[PDB]
Amino acid sequence: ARTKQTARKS
Amino acid sequence: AVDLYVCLLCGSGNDEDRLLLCDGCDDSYHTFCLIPPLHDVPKGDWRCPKCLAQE
Ligand SMILES: [Zn+2]
Ligand SMILES: [Zn+2]
Repeated sequence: ARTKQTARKS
Repeated sequence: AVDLYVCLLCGSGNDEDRLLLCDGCDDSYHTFCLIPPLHDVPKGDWRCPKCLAQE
């Protein structure tokens, strides 16, 4: 499996 | 974008440590959003249940 990340800036 | 891939069930894809991407078919999932949480995210050698149903 491959790791995935998600983040938003504001 | 590869980062765009988010847990299909959630869609937050923010859990970098739990988001596992299925290469066979599933796009992005969490170890807990799948089946009994796995010990950790496989090193790239794993598949989700959807690809297993094929066989
Ligand atoms: Zn999830
Ligand atoms: Zn799959």
